[PDB]
Amino acid sequence: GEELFTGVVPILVELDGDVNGHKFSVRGEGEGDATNGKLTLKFICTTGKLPVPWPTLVTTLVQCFSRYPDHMKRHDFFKSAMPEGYVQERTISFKDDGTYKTRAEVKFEGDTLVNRIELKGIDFKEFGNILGHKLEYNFNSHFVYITADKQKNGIKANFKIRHNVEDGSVQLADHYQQNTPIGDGPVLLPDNHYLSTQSVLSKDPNEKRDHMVLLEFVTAAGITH
Repeated sequence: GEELFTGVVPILVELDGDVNGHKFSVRGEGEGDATNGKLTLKFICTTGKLPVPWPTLVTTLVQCFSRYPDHMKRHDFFKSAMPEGYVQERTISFKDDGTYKTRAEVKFEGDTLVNRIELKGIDFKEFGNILGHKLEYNFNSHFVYITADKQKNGIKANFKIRHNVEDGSVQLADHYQQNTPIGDGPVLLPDNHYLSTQSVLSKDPNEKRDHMVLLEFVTAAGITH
């Protein structure tokens, strides 16, 4: 299960979204390096301009690439559900604004880890921070708290994402998350821990499509050796 992740692994991310009727698609490729907890990905909006700001899609656009330290390896649900993978479901509530609901299947197809997502955003204020494009092009650092969901043979997670707003203020996105194994084989259910996540966003200066270049670093912690 973890063996699938010892080297560099090609990644494919595919998102279809509908926000307040804006229909759009994102495709991203790149590679993950679970050993160092590192992703590098380029994302393209294939339907034209992205109708929401890129930072809001970041948590939706593969936590199996988290680097778990040796002494925590028994708490890695993500890798253990591999290669048949897992389903990852989120409700994301933007403070004083709309909601994303997301459903993704994360699994291997051949040598490639694939994150396939449908996204539905409703109730967004036009001229709010999201449909208004008022979020800075960057991303902050967070703790993702994970807990075992024994009855669904999976895990749950809560966290608040803080999005920098161009006027200096911060927009909250309350994330609720459930992951559930695809396939009836055995998986690892973790003691309570967290993932520490850090992300850098940039642009390709030769890319003319609307896009995001993403670097991510994640390590699991919160369980004392």
